[PDB]
Amino acid sequence: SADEELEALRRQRLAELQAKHGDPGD
Repeated sequence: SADEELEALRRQRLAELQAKHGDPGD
C-alpha cells in the first residue's frame, strides 16, 4: 500500500481539511 496507505493518510488529512474549507468573503 505504498500509495494506498498514504492515500488514507493524505485523504485523512486532506479529505477532512478539504471538508472544512470555504471562503464566503462577506
